Formats: sequence, structure tokens, C-alpha cells
Amino acid sequence: STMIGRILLTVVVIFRILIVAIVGETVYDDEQTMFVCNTLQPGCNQACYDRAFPISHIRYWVFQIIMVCTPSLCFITYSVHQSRFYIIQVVFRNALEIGFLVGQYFLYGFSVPGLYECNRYPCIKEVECYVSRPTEKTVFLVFMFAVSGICVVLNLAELNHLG
Amino acid sequence: STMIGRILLTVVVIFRILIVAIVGETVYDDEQTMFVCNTLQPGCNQACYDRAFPISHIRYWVFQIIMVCTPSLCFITYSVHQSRFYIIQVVFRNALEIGFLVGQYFLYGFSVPGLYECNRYPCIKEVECYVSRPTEKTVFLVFMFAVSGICVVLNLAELNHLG
Amino acid sequence: STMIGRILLTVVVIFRILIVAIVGETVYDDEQTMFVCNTLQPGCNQACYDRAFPISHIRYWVFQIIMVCTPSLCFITYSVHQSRFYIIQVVFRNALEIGFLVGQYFLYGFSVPGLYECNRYPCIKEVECYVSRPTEKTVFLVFMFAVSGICVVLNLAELNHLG
Amino acid sequence: STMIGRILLTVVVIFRILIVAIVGETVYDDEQTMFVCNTLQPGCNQACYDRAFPISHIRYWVFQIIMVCTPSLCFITYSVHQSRFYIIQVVFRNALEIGFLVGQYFLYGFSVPGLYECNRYPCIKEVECYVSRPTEKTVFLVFMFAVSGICVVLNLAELNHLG
Amino acid sequence: STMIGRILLTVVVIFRILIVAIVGETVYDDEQTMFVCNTLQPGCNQACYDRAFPISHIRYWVFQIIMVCTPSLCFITYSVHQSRFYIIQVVFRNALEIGFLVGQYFLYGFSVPGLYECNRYPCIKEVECYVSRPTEKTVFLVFMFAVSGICVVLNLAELNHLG
Amino acid sequence: STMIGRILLTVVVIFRILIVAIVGETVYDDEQTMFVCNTLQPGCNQACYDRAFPISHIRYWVFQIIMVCTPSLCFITYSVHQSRFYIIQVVFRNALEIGFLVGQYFLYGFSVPGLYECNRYPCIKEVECYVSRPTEKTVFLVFMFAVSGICVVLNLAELNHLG
Amino acid sequence: STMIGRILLTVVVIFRILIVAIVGETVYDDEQTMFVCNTLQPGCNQACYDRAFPISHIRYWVFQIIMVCTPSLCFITYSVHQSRFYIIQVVFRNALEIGFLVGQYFLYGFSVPGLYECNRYPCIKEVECYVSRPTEKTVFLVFMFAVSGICVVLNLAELNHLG
Amino acid sequence: STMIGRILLTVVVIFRILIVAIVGETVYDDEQTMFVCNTLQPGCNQACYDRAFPISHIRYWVFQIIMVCTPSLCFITYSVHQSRFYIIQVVFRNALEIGFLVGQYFLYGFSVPGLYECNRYPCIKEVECYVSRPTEKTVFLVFMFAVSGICVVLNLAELNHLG
Amino acid sequence: STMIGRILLTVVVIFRILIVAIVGETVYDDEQTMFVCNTLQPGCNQACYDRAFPISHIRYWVFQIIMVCTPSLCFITYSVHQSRFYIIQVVFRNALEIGFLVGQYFLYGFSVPGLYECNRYPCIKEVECYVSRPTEKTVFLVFMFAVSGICVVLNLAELNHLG
Amino acid sequence: STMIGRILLTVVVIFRILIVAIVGETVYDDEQTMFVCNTLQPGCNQACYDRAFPISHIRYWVFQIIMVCTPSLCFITYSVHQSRFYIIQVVFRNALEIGFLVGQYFLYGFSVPGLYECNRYPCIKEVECYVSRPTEKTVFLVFMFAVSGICVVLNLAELNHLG
Amino acid sequence: STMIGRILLTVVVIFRILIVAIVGETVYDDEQTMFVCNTLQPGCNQACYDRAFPISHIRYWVFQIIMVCTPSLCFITYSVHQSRFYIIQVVFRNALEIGFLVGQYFLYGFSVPGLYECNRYPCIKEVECYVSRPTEKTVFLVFMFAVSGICVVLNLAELNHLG
Amino acid sequence: STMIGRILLTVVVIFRILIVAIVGETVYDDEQTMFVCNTLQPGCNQACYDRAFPISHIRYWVFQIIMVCTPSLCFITYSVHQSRFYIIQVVFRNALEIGFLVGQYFLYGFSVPGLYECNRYPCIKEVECYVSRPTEKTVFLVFMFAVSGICVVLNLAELNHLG
Repeated sequence: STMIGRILLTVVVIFRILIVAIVGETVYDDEQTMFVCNTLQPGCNQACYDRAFPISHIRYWVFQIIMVCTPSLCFITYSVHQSRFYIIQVVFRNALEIGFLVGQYFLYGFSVPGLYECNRYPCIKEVECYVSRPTEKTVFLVFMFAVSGICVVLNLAELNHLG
Repeated sequence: STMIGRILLTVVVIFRILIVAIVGETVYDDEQTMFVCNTLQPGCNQACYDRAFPISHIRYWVFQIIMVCTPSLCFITYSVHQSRFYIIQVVFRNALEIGFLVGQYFLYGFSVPGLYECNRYPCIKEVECYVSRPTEKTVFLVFMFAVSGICVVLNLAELNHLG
Repeated sequence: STMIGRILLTVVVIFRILIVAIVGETVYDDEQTMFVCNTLQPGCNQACYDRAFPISHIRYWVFQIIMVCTPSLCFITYSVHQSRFYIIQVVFRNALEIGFLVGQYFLYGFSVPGLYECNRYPCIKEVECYVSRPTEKTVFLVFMFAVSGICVVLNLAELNHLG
Repeated sequence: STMIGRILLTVVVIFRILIVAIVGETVYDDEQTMFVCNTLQPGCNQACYDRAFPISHIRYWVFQIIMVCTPSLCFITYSVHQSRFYIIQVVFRNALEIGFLVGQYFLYGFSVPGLYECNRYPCIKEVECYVSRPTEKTVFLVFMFAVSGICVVLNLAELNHLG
Repeated sequence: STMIGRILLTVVVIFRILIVAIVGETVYDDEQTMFVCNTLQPGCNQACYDRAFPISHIRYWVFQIIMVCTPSLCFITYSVHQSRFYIIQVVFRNALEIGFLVGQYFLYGFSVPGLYECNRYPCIKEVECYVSRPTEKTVFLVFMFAVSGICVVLNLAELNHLG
Repeated sequence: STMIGRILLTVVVIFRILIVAIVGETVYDDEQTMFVCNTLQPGCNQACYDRAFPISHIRYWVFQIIMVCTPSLCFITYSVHQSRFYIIQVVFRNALEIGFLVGQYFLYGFSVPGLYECNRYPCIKEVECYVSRPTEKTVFLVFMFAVSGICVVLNLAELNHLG
Repeated sequence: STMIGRILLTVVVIFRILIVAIVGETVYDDEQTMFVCNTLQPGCNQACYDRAFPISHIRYWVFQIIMVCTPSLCFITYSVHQSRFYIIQVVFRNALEIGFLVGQYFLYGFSVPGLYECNRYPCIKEVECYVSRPTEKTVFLVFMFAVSGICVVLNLAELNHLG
Repeated sequence: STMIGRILLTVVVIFRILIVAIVGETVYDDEQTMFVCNTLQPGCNQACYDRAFPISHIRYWVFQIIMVCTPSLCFITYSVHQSRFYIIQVVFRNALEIGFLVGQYFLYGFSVPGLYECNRYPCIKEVECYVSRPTEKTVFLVFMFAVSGICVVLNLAELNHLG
Repeated sequence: STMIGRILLTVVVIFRILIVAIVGETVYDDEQTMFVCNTLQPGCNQACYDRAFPISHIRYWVFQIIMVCTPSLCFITYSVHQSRFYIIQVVFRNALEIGFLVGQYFLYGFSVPGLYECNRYPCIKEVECYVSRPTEKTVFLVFMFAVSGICVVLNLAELNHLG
Repeated sequence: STMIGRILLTVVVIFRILIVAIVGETVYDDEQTMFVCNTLQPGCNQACYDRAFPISHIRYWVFQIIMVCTPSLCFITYSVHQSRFYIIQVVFRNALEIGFLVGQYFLYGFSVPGLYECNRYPCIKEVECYVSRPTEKTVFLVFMFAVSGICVVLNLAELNHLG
Repeated sequence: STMIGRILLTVVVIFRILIVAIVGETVYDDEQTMFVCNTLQPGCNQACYDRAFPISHIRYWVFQIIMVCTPSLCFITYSVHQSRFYIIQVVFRNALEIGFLVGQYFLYGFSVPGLYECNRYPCIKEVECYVSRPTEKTVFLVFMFAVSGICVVLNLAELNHLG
Repeated sequence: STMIGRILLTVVVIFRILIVAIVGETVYDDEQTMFVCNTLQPGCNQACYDRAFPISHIRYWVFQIIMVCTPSLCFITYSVHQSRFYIIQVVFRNALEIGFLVGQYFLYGFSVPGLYECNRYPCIKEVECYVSRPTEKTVFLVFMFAVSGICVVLNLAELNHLG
């Protein structure tokens, strides 16, 4: 019952990592080339794009994948050079993944709107801008949040048993 | 008679997976760059493209390839760490592939039209938009539906024998 | 005399497969970007391109390469799991390659014209469109038809001996 | 206490090297295509871009990654051909990394502004130009400066013990 | 004296093959995008480009590299399945390489002009068109002709000795 | 003292080769797309670009890397088939690298100007053109000249000892 | 009381005629140059302009001015060549002016909208078009209808007295 | 009865002449600027405009006004220098006006279509072109034909009496 | 003292009328061609121009010139057909000119701003538009208001004496 | 018989002069704005227009009208200040009009072609240009040549009688 | 001596008035269409044109012509209705013309520069703008100032004699 | 002999004045709109046009017509208010016309070139610009110089007789 969950964690991790490496890289290719605003101003496309999407979805997910696999790198490299390390590494993984999930919800939310209203310099008054591919990016948002939730839950399976 | 079908399933799976990795990625390269609508409105190209093609054909097929190979990943990883697992994994594969096939038919259908009629904001009244490469995408649709059907049938070969 | 022909078949197959993987992919890169029609109509470039070239040359050749190597995949995978299989696989290869060659001649012919005359909707009356790179695509057509003919002939060498 | 720090240095190094190889290459793809100035002058976009960003962020970081791993290449190649080499290589690594960090702060600083004011020939009087993606490049700047600081500190851990 | 020449042939062959795989592919990237003619006619750029450069330089060199290495593939595959084969393969290599060299001189010549004069349909009367990068393509032409000559000469070294 | 210099030569060679393979390829990507001249003439951009930069910086450096490693290829291939070869190969390497360095200085010099003055046909009288990225290309020029000098010096270390 | 009304009719007539000759000609100058529709279709601007404004306001008013002064031309030319003519000419003037007023109301109405919805060939489905200067043309419409009403009333003053 | 008709002829003549001098000149101002064809060909707008409208409506009407008033100029100038002249001048006026009316019907007809189909050189195959203001030009056509008919009839009133 | 004021009224009237006929017509020529708004919307230039300037300055002044000279036309035409008429005509002129002056102040005010903020359909949110020639139109506004005031005052000179 | 011809000369002269003043001025309005050539060259439109039409049709006809009425101006001004003058003036008129007619035929001919082939600097090789309104200008050419012929003939009527 | 000066004043006045009515109106036709600034900003052309030329040269000269002829209109209209009026009118003319001349020098100066430097909103920092036809406008400025000076002097001739 | 020359002077004067008022005004209409230079610089068209044609041909001829008729205005106005005036006026006319003719030759010369070479700021180095209509302007130049010469000669006829 409790033993197999490790199989589930490993498989969702590698799954999680190749959806994000083979699918996500090309939904987000033309983000800024196909982002258009309704103005004649130079430099308002750049301002309003950077205000709407300060850090892209896929950069945050790459960093979140790499950062929650660093504790394992420590646990491997300690073994090669040679259980108190084990529990520490597990609690640190749990803390990192919860912090990253809640930071995700607070950065992005649950949706990607199709319109944005922008009032940064050099734009005059407020302007309207149009996102390219909002429904696919919404589906990807919700899929990553669900997988993140599943691994949060399964990591919390192991915590209670030994702790 | 019944024994060889496994050879056929494995070969159609790897076949299925490399047509989709070497051919499909570049029919769908210029989908949004070569999608044109008949208007002067900013932001109606984005709205009407995202309404016509909410999730691209090839993202659904990547996910369908990866998702129907996850049960095997569980069956391998259980064997390394060490028959009731076997039958469960087979029935889950069958259920997943049937659900994905019927979801495909209900998302996309059997054709890709050359014209689309769109009435989303910011577009004014209804507008006409023009798909790039509708015949090749139709041939690919029908080919994937046929291969999906073949593996559905051959998976259902094995179910009856043991079950 | 008869024995060496297998060497010739294998070498023309791998030859055939790397000309098509290293040369063909970039003659056909800019096909639709550099296809131009003589009109002011939106959406007539897409219609007339898709009417002229319903399935690209190189997609048909990829599929023809992959499809005429699937019988060997069956013959290998049967041997790993463990002569009546042999002759069946050979006659199926022959039938597949002849069907694909004649289907090629009936799809494409022997030439690629430099002009095309098109009368699809949304185009008004008939229009004239201009193919990019017709001579190189003609040379590639004729080269693939000749190599296909050579392997058809050499496969038919083996049929008569055992059959 | 002191022994494990080597694990931390190695892991931050490989970490540091793959964030920079998988993330950084595509924030900086469209830097000059999406850099716009407010003029009708030919050649003022080139002048003002090259004045604002004389050496890109990511070229400096590639060179800094490669240059602070060359002492290890010397220490490996000496061992294959066959402790005084060791301490020398460590002090040289420390000196190189401190020099590169302070040179970074003096080249770039801590921010990337969204506007630039430029008065190079051929531009007339002073002109205003607009950076694409200033917030993401700022986050990357600060992240690289923090990781550089961490490895500076941990290298200085080892110096005091033997020295 | 005579023995070492084989070392020279092998090294010039691999040399010849990686200059052509790492350098040549990107001189010829923008050939048709940066080819411009002096007209307002649709479809005269395509006609005049295809008349000037019917088969690109680098496609001919790829085919010439692959075609003059096929005899060795026959000589290897015969050895695995198991001197009269040897001499035949050598004379065939010599004949192939001389035929390809002289065909090169008769297709392309020794120069790439910077201007071209074109009178194909749909162009009106004769028109003037402008080649992009003629000096680099000339240097590459002459370099490939010189290396081809060197291997022609060294192959003819071996012929006389045994023959 | 004299023995270790070989370590330094090997490491600067591989260093030299990966700065040039990972950094240089993308400074020189948009050279001709972002090269602009001040005219309305068709075909003066092509003429003046090819007059300013007859052979790109990075093609010369690729060829210089490959050409000064061919003597080692001869020395390896002789050893496999089996000291007079050794000294010959060293003097040939020295001669090749000095010839390539001085040819570099005579082709390019020490700078890349930001303006160019051009009077080739089809341009009318003399025209002014604007280089993209002159400071980064200058830094790369000077870096390659310095590394070339270092290996020239260290090769000349070995010459005197045996000679 | 009744006698002076003729003074009022003559003065409103000449008034009516010079507002229409000095003011009206240049409100209606740029009508078709500044009429814009929201499409990319050739020839939909012409179709939709001609459907919206089949006969311009000012052509109808010129014809109405000229046509209701022709009876006086008959009455003058009869007198030069030399009371039954008089009453006939008056009743004909009355009939003409009432017919022209009611025809005006039935052609144009009381307003000029700022938007028009158009579904003529070559336009696709229905389209939206934008009138230039709708408020000034509305003020002119209402002013001409009021003056027309005043002269209708004053002509009907004279009818009853003699009739 | 018969005497007054001369009053009617004179008044319709001056009427006819000022509708044509004050109204007609500006319906036909932008005829060729606002005539558009559906092509990218240079010089097909000129060819197809000149094929559709070989002689403008208003040039024919100016000439018809001037030509049917020349007999009166002869009759006046004869009287100043000083009945057989009279009847001759009347029959010549009648013949001229009938010839001009029937020539009008045979040149232009009764309508102005909104579309024209054109196959003149330099146009490719047949093309579609769009007339500006077809309804107003139709109303003017029919009005001039009706007035021409009225004066034809009234001239034929006088012929029978004396003749 | 009181007698000469009539000379002043007549001369300011003809003065007033030729400044407005020779100067004003061409300040207001390019009003709508040189009116620009900051948007990509079709039809927002028309909407926002017509909202900013519903009736042009010069149409109101033409009508005000013509309307305050109609009482004199009545007083002349009464005299030709033949003091109670006199005083009535004077009080009506006074009332008309005061009503027109105060209506002017309430329509236009005392300034013409260089910017306008507009939120009419089809414009999105509020937009900014730019008036051409605001200082010259301001000088003309103030000049016409001053001359109007002077004639108001001098007309009120005559009222008190007889009344 | 001979006496009336003077009436015919005077009337054809004034006729000739008002067709040319009321019709001709606006066929030739847009001659150079609507003259298009098939090139991208600056300044080839100007060169080829000025080569095709060195002196416009209507300037030659204005000068021919004014120059053949100057002898009458001499004959009038001599009479005011106060038969040998008479005959001289008539023979000079005849000589002037014949010289102008034959000069017309030698300048222009009898047609206006729709295409022109031009090889002036700055044009490259020969180019094709397209005349606007060639049929109307042909009709005007032939009409002026016929009227010129008629007055030539009638002037030659008077010569023989007195001479 | 003193008597003839009146002839000179009248002739310079009518001279002055027809140079300004026949020449000046078309130097100043394209002033704002051919005024260009070096920016991409909407609305900076309007701002900077109106800042450079607040009131056109020719409007000031029209007003100066009309205003210095109003005293004569008073002197005529007084004579019709019927020497103290005379001297008053002369001193008022003198005062008006001197005030207008010095106001001219203080508005415009003696030159029209070819460049203007502008820093009004919406322009960013300071911008450079280019005047069309500065030398002709300078010649006209100096000519009007000289003629104004001549009439100032000759008016001052008459003042001293009677005064 | 000597008496009639006055007839010739008067007629050439009025002739001279109406060729220049009816023909010249529209050769010089599009001078600056159809003047094109070969650059991308803003403001180089204005600079180079104003350098090439500082004062237009037709402004100089208007001023020369008006200035050589002012002495007659003096001679008329002296006669109305009432032989020493006569001779003075004649010598002044002669001096004015000779000065204007030689000033013409020194301003303009005898030709109008089709190309101009310009090196004014803001133009970069020297540029080439293209005159519109050089042959017609040359014919007009030579015609005005010939007529000017004729009146110079005939004025000099009268000088000698009385003087």
C-alpha cells in the first residue's frame, strides 16, 4: 500500500519532466511576435508585453523541475564519496515543492485572459492588448497545477510514516 | 494465432510514435503564421485562431502517446524493485486508449474544413478565416484514427482470452 | 550471381534513406512561404497551394520508407521472442513497394510545372500561381522514381528463385 | 562540516551550468529584432543597440563558466600523464571567480532599464530606445549574481583551512 | 612512398566531408530570401532564381560525397557476410569521381557572377538580378574543385601500381 | 618546466575550439539581415555587404581550427596502420599556424568599423552602410588573435629543444 | 398681409440657392475618400458606399433647385416673345415642390447614421462601414427640410387667394 | 398650341446645358483613381479601365451639346453679315440630334454595371474590376436619354408643319 | 458723432466678409486629412473628428454673415416694389447678431486645444487625437469674436437714439 | 458659294478653341500620376515619361491656337491706329497653319500606343511602361487633325480667288 | 517733386497687392504636406509645424493689405453720403503701416531657416524638422519688407508737408 | 517701317503674357511632388530640391512681366492727373528688360538637366536626384529667352530714332 507510492512518484516526475520538455517549448515560441496592442506608439508593445508576462510560464516550470531535483543530487553525491541525510533531504524536498506550488498560484492564478489592459509608459492612457493562444496556455496551467498537486500529496504520504 | 498479436501491437506502437515524431512536427509549424482572416481589426486573428483550434492536433497526439505508455512504466519499475499487477495494467491501458479515441472523435471529428466562421470579440459580427494545409491535416487525422482503431482492436484481442 | 543482390538491396535502402533525410528536408522548407499567386484576395494563396500540392513530396517518401521497413521489424521481433514467416514477409514487401511506386506515379507524375492554374474558392475565376524551385523538385522526383525502380527490380530477383 | 562543502560546490556548478544552457539561450534570442528606437534614421537602431548592450549577458556568462573550469582541466590532464599543483589550482580558481564577479558588477550592475537614451552617430541629437524583456533579464541578472556569490563564499571556505 | 598515400586519401576524405557538413550548410541558407530582381512582376523572382541556380552547389556536393563512398559500403558488407572485388571497387570509385568532377566543371564552372541576366516567363523582356554572397561561394567552388583534384590524383596513384 | 607546456597546448586547443563552436555561431547569425545601407537601389545591400565582408570571420576560424589539426590526424592514422614523422608533423603545424595568423592580420586587421563606405555597382557614387554588432565582433577578433598568439608561442617552445 | 409674402418667397429662394452653392459643395468633397469599411476585400468599399448613398445629398438639391425654377423660365420667355399662363405656372410650381419634398423624406429621412451595415457582393457576409461627417450632414439635411417646408407653406398662401 | 413649343425647346436646351455643366463635372472626377481591379499586375488597371470606358460619359455629352448648337451659330452669323437657310438649318439640327441619340444608345446602353470582366494585355487570363459610383452614373444616363428624347420629339413637332 | 457710426458699421461688415472669404477658406482646407488619432482601429478617426468638431468654424461664420444680411435684403426689395419697416429691420438685426454671438461662445469658447480625448464607438476605451493648426484657428476665433463684439456695440449705438 | 466660307472658318475656329478649352484640359490632368513603369528603379518613371511624351498634346494645341490668331491681332491693331496688309496676313496665316499641321503629324502621328519601350538612363536595359487613357487621346488626336484639315482646306479656298 | 509721389504710392500699392495675390498663394500651398520631422511619433509633425509657423506668412500679408486700405474706404464712404477727415485718415494710415512693419520684423525676422529644433509635447526630448522651400520664402520675406519700407518712406513724405 | 514696330511690341507683350498665364502654370504644378532622390534620409528631398531650383522658373517670369509693365502704369497715371516723362519711361523700360534678360541667363542658363548631384545637409556625401519634365521646361526656357530677345531688339529700335 505504502511501498508502491515511490513508483508513482518517480513515474510522475519523469512524466512531468518530458511533457515540459517536448510539448511546452513550442506553445511558447511565438509569444511576443504574436502579441499585438492597439496603438501606433513605438515601444508600447514591449512595455505592455513585459507588464503582462513578467516571467514566462515555461521558465518557471523549468526552474521548478530543476530545483526540486537538487536534493537527490546531494543524496547521490554523498553516497559516492562514502540515514540522517535521508530524512533531511525528504523534508527539504517537501518544503521546496509546497513553496513552489503556492508561489505559482500567487504569480499566475488559474487562467490566462485573452485581453489585457495596460497603462505603462510610453503608452498613452490605458490600452488594450491581445494574447496569442490563451486557451492552450490555460490547459497547460491547469495540467501542471494538477500534477504538482499529485506529487505534493504523494510526498506527504511518506512524511507521516517515518516522522 | 493469438500469440503473435503482441508482435503486432509493439510494432504498431513504435510505428505510431515515429510517424508522429518525424512527420507531424512540421506540418503544424506555420499554423498560426499562415492563418489569415478577412478583416482590419487588431486581435481578431488571435481570437479566431484560438476559437478554431483550441488545442492543436499534435499536442493531443503527443499526450495520447505518452499517457498510454505510463502503465508499462509502472510494470517495469515494479519488476526492478522486486501477475495481479499484469491484468490490472492491461485493463487500464484498454480503458485509457478507448477514452482517448472517443475523446478524439468528439474534439475534432473526421475533417478539417478550409473555411471557418467566427464571431468572437474583438471581431465585428461574423468573419471568415482561412486554414492553411487542410487536406494534409485531414489525411493525418484519418491516419491516426485508423491506427488508433487497430490498436484498440488488438488490445481487445488479449482481454477476452485471460478475462 | 544471385547471392550478392542482397548486398545491393541493403545498400540502396540505406542510401535511399539518407539522401531523403539529409537532402530532401531543406529543398522543401520554404515551399509555402515562397509560393505566390497573382491576386489581391485573402485566402487564395492557401486554397491554391493546397490544391496544387495536397500532400508534399517528402511526406510521401518518409511514409514510403517507413512502411516498406515494417515487415523486417516483424521478422526481427519474431526471432527475439523465439521459414514460413520469411517468404510471407518477402511477398508482402514486394506488394507494398509496387503499390507505393504506382501510387506515386498516379499522384505526382514525372514533372513539377512552374505554373499552376487554379479555380478554387475564394479565388475569382481562374488564377495563375508560381512554384518555387520546380527544377530541383523535378530532379528529386526522377531520382526517387529511378531508385524505387531499382529496388523493385532487385526484390523481383529473389521472388522467382524460391517461388 | 567542512568536508561536505565540496558536494555543494560541485552541485551548484552543474546547476549553474544547465540553467545557463537550457533557459538563458532563448530569453536572449530576439534581443535585436525586438529592440526599437524612435526615429526614421537608417542605422540608428544598430548604433544604439550596440551602445546599450556592447557584450550580451549570455556571452559573458558562457565565458565565465568555461574560464573557471579550465584549472580543473589542467589538474585532470596532469594526473593522466603521470599536491603542489592542487593548492595553486585552487587559488587560481578563487582569483578568477572573484575577478569575474566584480567585473560583472562593473559591466552591468544590478538592473536592466526599460528605456535607454542614446546620442551616437548617425543619430540626431539624443534619442530614446526601448528594451525588450527588461524584467526577465533583471531576474536572470540577480539570480546569476547570487549563485556567483554563493560559489565565491564556498571557495573561500576551503582557502582558509589549508592555507 | 606509395604506401602512405592511403593515409592521405582517408584524411582528405574525412576532411572534405566535415568542411561540407559544418561550413557549407549556412553560406547557402538565405540564398533565395536574399536573391532580388529589379521588377514589379509577381513570380519573376522564382523563375529567375531557378534559372540561375537549377541545383544548388551544396546538394551536388552532398550527393558527390555520398555516391563516391558507396563502393566502400559494398566492400564492407561483402566481408561481413563471408581480391577480385577489390580492384573492381577501386576502378569504379575512380570512374565515379572523375565523372563527378568533370560534370561539376560543366555545370558550374569556376566563378559565381554577381549579376545575372534573365528572360524567362513571366518576366518582361530581359531583367537583371543580384546574387547574395558571390565571393564566398566562389572561394568555396574553387576549394572543392582543388580538393576533388587532389583525390583524383591520389586515386590515380594506386591504379597504375596494381593495374 | 618544458614538459608541462604540452598540457597547456592541448587545453588551449580544446578551449579555443569550444568558444568558437558554442559562442561564435550566433554573434554572426543576423549579419546580413541586420546590415543596412542608405539607398533606394535594389541590389546595393548585397554588393556592399559582400564587398565589406568577403569571407565571414567565423568561416575563417572554422577552417583554421580544422586545418591545424590535420597533421595530428596523419600522425594517428600512421600509428594505427603500423620519430621522423613526428618532427615533420610539428614543423608543419608551426608553419601552418604562423601562416594562418599573419593571413588573419592581413585579411581583417584589429578592428571592425561601425561604418563602411562603398562604391560598387549597382550603387550610385559612394554610399554609407552600417554594421550590426561591431563591438562584440571586435572583442572576438582580439580574443582569437591573442589565443592564436599564445599557441604560436608555445609551439615555438618545443621547436627549439629538439631542433 | 398677403402682398408681402412674395418678398419672403423670393428672398428665401435666393437664400436657399447660395447656401447650397457656397457651403454644401465642400462638406461633400471627401465623401468617398474618407468612407472606410472593415475588410481586406477589393471592391467592397465601392459596393458598400454606393449602396449606402445611391445619389448624393447635394446632387438631389441642385436638381431640386433647378427644377422648381423652370416654370419661371417659361413665364419669362413667353413674355419676351409677346393670365391663364400665370395660374398654371403657379400650380405646377406647387405640385413640383411638394413632390420633391416628399420624395426627399422618402429617399433620405431625417438622419445620417454614423454606421452602416452592408451585405452586397463582393463583400463576405455582412460588414460595417463608417460615414465621414455624419453630424454636419444631419444639420444640413434638417436645414434644407425646414427651408423647403417654409416655401411649401408660403406657396400655399398664394394658392387659396386666387383659386 | 404649335407656337409655344419653341419656348419649351429653348428652356430644355439651357436646362440640359447647366445640369451638365454644374452637376456632371464632379460625379466623373475620381473615375480612374477609384477604379480598382483584383490583381498584382502593373498596367492592368490602365488597360482594363480604358477597355471598360473608352470615352467618358461627360465628354460625349459636352460634344453633343456643342455640336447641336453649331447650326444656330451659322444662322446668327449669316444674319449679321447681311428663309432657305432656315429650313436647312432645322433639318440639319434634327438629323444631328437623332444621329447622336442613337449613337449614344449603341455606345453605352441603359445601364452601368458594377462589375466588369476584362482580358486585355497585360492582364493574365480574365480579371474582375469594380466601377465606382454605378448607380449615380445610371441615373444620369437615363436622365440624359429622357431629355434627349424630349427634344427629339419637339424638334419633330416643327418639321411636319412647314415641311 | 452719432452720424458717422454708420460708415463704421458698413466698413467693418465688408471687412468682416472678405477676411472670411479670402483667408478663412484655406486654414480649414486640410482639417480632416491632417487630423490623426493614436490607434489602429478603422473608423475611429471619423468618429473622433466628428465628435471634436461637429460643425466647422467657417460654416458657422458663413451662415452668420449671410443671416445677418437678410434683413437688408428685405428692406431693399420692399423699396423697389414701392419707416415702420426700418425700425423693425434694425431690431431684428440686433437680435440676430446677439443671438449668433452668444451661440458662438457656447458652441466653441475661446480656444482650440491641441489635444482631444475621445471615447466614442468604435474607439476602445478613451483615445488621444491631435488637432492640426490650433494656434492659427485660435487667432481666427478671437479675431472674429472681437469684430462681432464691435458690430454688436455699434448696432446698439443706433438703438438707443430712435428707440 | 465663295462668300459664306468665311462664316464656316470663323465658326470652326471658335468651335475648335472651346473644345480645346473645356474638354482637353482634364483628359490630360493625371497623365504623369497614372503613368506606371515595371521597375523598382528610382527616377525611371520620370525618364521614361519624358522620353515618351516630350511635349504634351494639349500644350502644342494651345500654342497652335494662339499662333494662328496673331496675324488677326496685327490686322486689328493696324486698323485702330489708322489692302496690302490683308493679303499678306492671309498668306502668313495659311503658311503658319500648314506648317503647324505637318509638324503635328511628324511629332505625334495618328495613334497613341498603350505600351512604350524605354531604354534611357537610369533604367536598366529596356523597360515597359503603360499609358493611361490611350483610346481617348487617340480620338482627340484624330479629331484635331480632322478639324485642322478642314480649316486648311477652307483657307485654301480664299487664296485662289484673289491670288 | 512732392506732387508725383502720390502716383508712386498708388502704383506700389496695386503692385504690392497683385504679387501677393498671383504669386504668393502657391509658394505656400504644400507647406504642411511637405514639412517632415525625424520621428515615429504620431502628432509630432502637427505640434512642431504649428510651433515653427504659428501664423503663415501669407495670412499676415493679406491682413496687412486689407487693414491699411480700410481708412480709404472710410474716406470714400463719407464723400458719397455728403478736410479734417483727410489728415486724420492719413495719420492713421501711417500709424497702421509702421505698426504692421515692426510687428512683422518681430514676428518673423529676416530669414527662414532650413532646420528647426522642436521640444513640444507629444515629441520626445528635442527633435529636428525640415522646412520645404526656405530660399524662396526668404526671397519673398525680404521683398515684402523692402516694399513695405518704400511705402513707409513715401507716406512719411506727405506727413511733413501739411503737418 | 519704323512706325509699325509699336504694333509688334504690343502684340508680343500680350502674347508673351498669356502663354505664361495659360500654359506655364501647369507644367510647374507637380515639380516638388514628382522630384525624387535616391536615399532613405528624411529631409534630403527638401534640401536637394531647394538647392537645385532656388526660385522657380515661373515666379521669375511673372515678376519679369509685372516689373516691365510698371513704367507704363506711371505714364498712364500721370496723364489722368493732368514728353520729358516719355523718354525717361522708355529708357527705364529698356534698362529693366536688359537687366532681367541677362539676370535670367545667369540664373538658369539654356538647359534643364535630367540629373542633379547634391551634397547639402542632411544628405550623406553626394546624392543623385531626378527632375520631372526636363524637356518641356527646356523648350519653355528657350521660348521665353527668344521672345525676350525679340522685345529687347524692338525696344532698341525706338531708342536710336529719338535719342
